Amino acid sequence: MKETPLSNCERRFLLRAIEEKKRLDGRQTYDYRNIRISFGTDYGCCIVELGKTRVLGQVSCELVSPKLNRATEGILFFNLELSQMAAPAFEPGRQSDLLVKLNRLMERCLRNSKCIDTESLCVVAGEKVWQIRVDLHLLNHDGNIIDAASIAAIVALCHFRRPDVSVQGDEVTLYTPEERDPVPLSIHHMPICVSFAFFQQGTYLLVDPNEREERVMDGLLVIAMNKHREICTIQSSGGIMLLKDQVLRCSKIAGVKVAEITELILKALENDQKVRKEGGKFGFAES
Amino acid sequence: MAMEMRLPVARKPLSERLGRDTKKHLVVPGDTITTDTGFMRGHGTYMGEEKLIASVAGSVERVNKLICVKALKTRYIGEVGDIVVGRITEVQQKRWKVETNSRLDSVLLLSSMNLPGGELRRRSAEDELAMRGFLQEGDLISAEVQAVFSDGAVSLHTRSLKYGKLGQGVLVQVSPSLVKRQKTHFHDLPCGASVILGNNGFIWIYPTPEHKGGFIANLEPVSLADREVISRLRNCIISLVTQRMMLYDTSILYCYEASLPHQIKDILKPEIMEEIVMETRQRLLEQEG
Amino acid sequence: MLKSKTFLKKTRAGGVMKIVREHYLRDDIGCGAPGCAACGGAHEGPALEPQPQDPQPHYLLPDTNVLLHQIDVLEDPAIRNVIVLQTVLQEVRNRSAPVYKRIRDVTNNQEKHFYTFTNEHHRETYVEQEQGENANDRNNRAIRVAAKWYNEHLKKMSADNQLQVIFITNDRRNKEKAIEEGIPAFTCEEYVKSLTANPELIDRLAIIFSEHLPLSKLQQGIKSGTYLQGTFRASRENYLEATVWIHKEIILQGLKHLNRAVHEDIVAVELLPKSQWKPTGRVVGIIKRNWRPYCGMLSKSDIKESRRHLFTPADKRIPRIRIETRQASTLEGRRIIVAIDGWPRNSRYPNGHFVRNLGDVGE
Amino acid sequence: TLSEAEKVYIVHGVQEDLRVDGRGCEDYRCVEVETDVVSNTSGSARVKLGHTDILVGVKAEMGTPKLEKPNEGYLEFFVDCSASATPEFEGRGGDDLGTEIANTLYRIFNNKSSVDLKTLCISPREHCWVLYVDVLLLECGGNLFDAISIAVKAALFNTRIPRVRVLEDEEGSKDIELSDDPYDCIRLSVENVPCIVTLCKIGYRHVVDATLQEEACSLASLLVSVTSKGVVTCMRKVGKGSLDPESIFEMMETGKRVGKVLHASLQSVVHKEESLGPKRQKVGFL
Amino acid sequence: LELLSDQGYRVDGRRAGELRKIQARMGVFAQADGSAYIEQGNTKALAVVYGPHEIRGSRARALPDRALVNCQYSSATFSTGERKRRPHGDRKSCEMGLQLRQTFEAAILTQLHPRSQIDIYVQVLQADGGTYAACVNAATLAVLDAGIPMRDFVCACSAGFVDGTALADLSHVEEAAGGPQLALALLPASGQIALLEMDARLHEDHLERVLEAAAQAARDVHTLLDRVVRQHVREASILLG
Amino acid sequence: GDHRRIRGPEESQPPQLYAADEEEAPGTRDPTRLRPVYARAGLLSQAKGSAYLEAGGTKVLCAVSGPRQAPAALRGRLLCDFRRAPFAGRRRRAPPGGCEERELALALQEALEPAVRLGRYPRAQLEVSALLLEDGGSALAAALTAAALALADAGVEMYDLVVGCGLSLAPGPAPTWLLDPTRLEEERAAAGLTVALMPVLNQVAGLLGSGEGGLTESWAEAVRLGLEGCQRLYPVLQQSLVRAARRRGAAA
Ligand SMILES: [Zn+2]
Repeated sequence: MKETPLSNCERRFLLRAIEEKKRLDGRQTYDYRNIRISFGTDYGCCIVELGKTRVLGQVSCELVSPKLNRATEGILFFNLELSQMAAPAFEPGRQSDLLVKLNRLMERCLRNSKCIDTESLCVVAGEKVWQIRVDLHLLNHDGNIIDAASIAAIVALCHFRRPDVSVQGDEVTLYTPEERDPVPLSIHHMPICVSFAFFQQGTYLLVDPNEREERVMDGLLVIAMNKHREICTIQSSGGIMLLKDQVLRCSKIAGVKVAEITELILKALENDQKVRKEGGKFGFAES
Repeated sequence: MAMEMRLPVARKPLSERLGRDTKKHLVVPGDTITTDTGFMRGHGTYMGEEKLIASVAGSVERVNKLICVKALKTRYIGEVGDIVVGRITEVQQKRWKVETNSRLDSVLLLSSMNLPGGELRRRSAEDELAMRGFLQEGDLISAEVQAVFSDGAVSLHTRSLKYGKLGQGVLVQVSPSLVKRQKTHFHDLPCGASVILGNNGFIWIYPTPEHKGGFIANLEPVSLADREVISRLRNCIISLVTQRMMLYDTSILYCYEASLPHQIKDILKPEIMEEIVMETRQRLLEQEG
Repeated sequence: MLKSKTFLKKTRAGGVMKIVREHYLRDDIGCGAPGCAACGGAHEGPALEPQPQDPQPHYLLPDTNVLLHQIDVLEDPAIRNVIVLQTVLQEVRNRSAPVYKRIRDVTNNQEKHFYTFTNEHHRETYVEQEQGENANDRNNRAIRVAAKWYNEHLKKMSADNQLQVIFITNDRRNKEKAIEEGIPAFTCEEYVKSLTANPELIDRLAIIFSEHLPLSKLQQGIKSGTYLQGTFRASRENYLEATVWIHKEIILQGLKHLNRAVHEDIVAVELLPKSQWKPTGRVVGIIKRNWRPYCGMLSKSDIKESRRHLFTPADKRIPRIRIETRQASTLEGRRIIVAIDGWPRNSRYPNGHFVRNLGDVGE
Repeated sequence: TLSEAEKVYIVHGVQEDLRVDGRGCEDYRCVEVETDVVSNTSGSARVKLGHTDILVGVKAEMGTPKLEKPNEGYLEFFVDCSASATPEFEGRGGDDLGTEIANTLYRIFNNKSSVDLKTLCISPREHCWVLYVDVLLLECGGNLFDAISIAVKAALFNTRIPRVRVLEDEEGSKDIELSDDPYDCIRLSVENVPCIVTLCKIGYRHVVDATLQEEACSLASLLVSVTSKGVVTCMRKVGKGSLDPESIFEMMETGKRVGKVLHASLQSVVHKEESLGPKRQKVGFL
Repeated sequence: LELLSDQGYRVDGRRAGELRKIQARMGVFAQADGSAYIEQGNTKALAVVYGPHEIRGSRARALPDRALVNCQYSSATFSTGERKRRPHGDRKSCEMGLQLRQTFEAAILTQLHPRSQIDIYVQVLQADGGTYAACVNAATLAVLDAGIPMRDFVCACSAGFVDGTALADLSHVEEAAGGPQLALALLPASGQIALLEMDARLHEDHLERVLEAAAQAARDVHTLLDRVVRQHVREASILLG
Repeated sequence: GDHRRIRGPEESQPPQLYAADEEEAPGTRDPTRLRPVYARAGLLSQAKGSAYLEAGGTKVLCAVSGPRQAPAALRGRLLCDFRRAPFAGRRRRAPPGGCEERELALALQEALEPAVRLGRYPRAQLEVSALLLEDGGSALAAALTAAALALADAGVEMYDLVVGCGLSLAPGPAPTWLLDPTRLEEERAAAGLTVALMPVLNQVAGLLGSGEGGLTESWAEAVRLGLEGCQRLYPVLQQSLVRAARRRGAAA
């Protein structure tokens, strides 16, 4: 198949409405869309939908022989798939550039920022360690992914629980979720990306761009942040010439945005725990 | 037999053996050419914030009011009368697609190629089918440009019978910025051969005949006394280019006359290359002035 | 200038490879003395002093062993001025962490002029490596070259009626070699004696474990004869008195006889002759390791770069552990729990790993 | 590619014992050899034969030996046919030629008498050396195989494996003891490592160092692998054309002679360079 | 081991604000339309640019407005001490390709070569830190050698943060320590950044420092490169006449 | 893990390597001997041409998927896929391969392009697919011969047939060239060789070799010996093709 071409009418109208600082749906430039965080029945599943963009996230575990360079700390395996239901162009093995950049960015952001404790999840140093993989799947594609993918990975890795294990010497004993209560993970800080889109070589900048705004933009600035104001990654794509003050301002924005998103995530987890502590296999949060 | 190995020696830069201290105005991207009231721009520059900014590495040239740049390495841009030599790449239903050292695929329309003898009536489908059996894919043509399109491509033709398809000969590929823009690229030297010097970087070297348009292939042998000369010319051209000097009748003739003592093979060894080039250059410089 | 120094290394994945690093020989390095123009006059921070007086002027520079065994002879305030090198400091760093830390904490004091001199990155004192010369010899020869250079430099600076440098050793071999190399040289004892200052200066100075037989041989020897299994146990009394219970009560002492047991294990005791007994047993193998996550705290190495950190459990009946975590910033002050993973034949401490943190102490 | 009349010219030239470079049919061209280019490797080399530039890295790693041959180690070959040679190579189009060349290089070393692998064994069945050779193409101007082989040999000659004592201990604890003497690193003999030789047949005459323009003019090419003694390890044939039974013998004899000459010259050159020392400055890509 | 001695020096023997001597060249391979070589320390990048030429297998991607940049990355197996395989096709070399492509499509000024491939190729022979910037700069020198118009030297380099200070042009040691490293590539004439990659955790107020430091390092790299280029152009012109 | 095949174990080593014995050595035999050959063309139905060859423990198929649209540029092509079944040889190898399959494929292509005349098959690619069911000695030669039979059967034009032959070297003190050997004579060997020619016009088409050692004269004797073997083998293939053509005449 193929994506429908973009008419000059829409392009010019968008550029003008930007010049005049007018978005389409009716929001400002420094605003996200209503993001909803919904949970599943199995610890580790989360569907996060911002506006029209829905993304699914599952977290699974295994025990495996670690790699020699790091025989003490475990492993972590990201993967993001762009399901053909996200959009027509997403045939298998065709839109590889987008996959590559997204996956490298997400790996970098979460792994190298040391968001979780790869050490806590050791069982037998040299023989058996955990292996936590996280599979994100793109269901609907309307605009901003990285933010959605990240919020999903984070809600999952904070809403996941391992099968408890006992150990003595080399004797390792795994157990079932019914015999004991699974144990959660160990996070230090939850980073979530923030996407800025540049229009007219750098003059205008938007937040949470829709799909059209992504088609008539020249540049994309991703910025990862925490609630403690700690840059984890920043990336520029699209072949665009920005400056210093622009990234400084974008960072001062990402600060507030990430603080708010984090408050929401925490509220969501609280509500989900409350529900399961009352009978109910769901959990729901709204921006 | 004879085989030889040798370590790599380090270059000797700055070309101090000459000692010129040129009187030119070199530049590089980002450099700001003279900013004045309404100076027109040419190939090798652009504009930014009311400032004429270079775009390519080379020397600047200021014609009466036009500011251009003359880079030192490019691919053949199409002029309108420049002769050219070309290796064919494709045979489309309507025309031939030819490869020059150009930024696109040069084009020879079926209407352009001359016909066997002077049998000129018009082009029909029978000609459309002989379009292949005569000018095979991979062959060579010595043409001259007809025109340049807005997309950059070059449509070329064959004005007379001196042009057309080429015999067996030999060929060299050099840079196009190493052939002096002058007239009569078609030379027939006293050495016993003849040479074609493209406005592009394709030089052709063929033994000179005695009769004096490629519609027949004289796939006959060539006397040793006319292949040794061609090979020596080939190696002399390679020498000249390896030392970054211009290329035309007198240059090649004098490198030839220089490379008689040194045999037909030992004049690619960088030492011999350099001494021949120095001799030729010095004698040109002193004789011309 | 530029120098490419190579050297091999053993990986973490039981492997060997090679490194090729660069080494820049800067010529804008300072001696530390103001007088030496052509090295820089306005050079603040820790630096030497114009007129020293305890050979009255007497700058001095020591060798490694002196730093390692007489830091108090230097930490003292009775001295005023001294030069310190780079190789010396690197060796101190490699051997002892506390000593290196002390020397740094002192170099941070503008008064006690412990001016450092980067000899390795200097165009003159630097000296390459040579086949047939160990690294210790490399550093020794480098220090000697530095001393000789110092003598020449400070010689041409002024009339030499103002300043003179000294080399200090601990053993007389090094000193004597220095003399045969054409320079002054003392030992710490001679110097600390010559000053006839208060006697405070002299006052401030005056295991490889056995093997382990596999479970096959242990089980074979118990049935067949000598060896007998039992539960190992320690005591709050002493780090050495331990009790084995047979499946009778054996006693055993000494870090060797305590061949890597723990409060509750399954050891294969051998019995010692009656010339030492109430009996006295020895350990040669383990039939069943019986461990568990021990709670405790993380005593760190002040080096903020180091990964290996020491762990003190709460029960006095356990040895400290040598873990690998990189955090060492979030944990100090918060009780953790660690699981043991081994005890090879080279370490007085075992090798463990963190499994979870609980909360700051006192809570 | 090229035309038909040029092919006629070239073939009659060969039949006449001349060539566009004015050389006969048994004459290579100046091959610039260099060694110790890259530093992070346990061995390296570079060749520039006319307009073909090859780089070769050699890494001596520690790995498990092969069950069928625990008494000695092994050579592995990888070949990056970088698109920098001709743009028609990419992540998939150069795999063909890379695989071909690697399979050849293996076939040259299933000989058991070329590199004494027994010298590469530390502890049988437990640890061993592994020579990861990495060829890197940067131009393609013909006579590719001969240059690759010469580079492999110069790299082997320039390989310096360190001595290691792997001491066992009970309760599964292993220790490696280095020798802190980068000057005391071992050196593997190459008195048998063979050179490749590519005889392309043009008309009714055979030719060595078949330049591209002449490869396109040919129909068959016999690859021989010779050692300095005179034996013939490998004898392969490549070409979309036929080949007579008698010409094979002439090709083989010529390969023998050319191998003698080539190995002599290479040995002399590399001894020279090893003599000079760091005074050479290692001019590479500058 | 250590990164910043209390005096201000590094391991290699250079302060924070300086970098290692780049030694370069332009004109390695003649069978191409543009070539270069650079060693920014122990690193050794190698670039090639097959010029604006025809598209084959048109496959309906020949942009009619502008040109088609195709840049390929490669890190040789023997680059690092740890041997690796599959240097191409990996999920990292392709990201590097994207990066180089979106830089040079910004700089290379394609509006003048429509329906034409500019094929950039980069091979890294030796890596000791700063592996992307060396490649950016080598490809720049290549482009220039190929007389391809381009707005400005797109000069790149890397910075880092240690002990409350900013380092310029990191090596592998302090690159392995895990500290924040920020690589970038800017166009000096305008002061505009063409690329800004970054990977590690650090506070925000500590951003301007490393940012301006990387910028100044790139300016210095610009000086060195342009001196090289001017020597090259001068020699060539002198030989012409 | 491959996601186009069944989830098996990560690694799996055979039992032989865990055996303890000195395998049996062949001993003596007539060096200029040939194994009994069964060659038949026309086996397969769904293929334009097919052939089957058995020589000792060697058992090879070859099929020819005929012209499939895809001067010197409008010249035919033939792409050959050699493939040994995973149940051949002492050891098991996953179906894909990627090391020696492709080498032998190159060999087949280099030995077939000469015989076949592709000017009469322009703009076309012939898909040759060989399959080695069991390895019992000279394999690449059997594959060459079988592909030749399959082509000649499908009715593609040619100049002559292709006959292969494999040789080995006895590592004894008096090394003799062993003709048409067995997997045992080939794994206990010092050198191996493979010739392939077109016997009418007496021209080699593709050969190959390797050695723990050797020397010019020895290799030359090997060559001529393989030529004689191929000559003595040709008539079998002739009769096989004649027989298949007779069966076709019978069918209609
Ligand atoms: Zn001084």
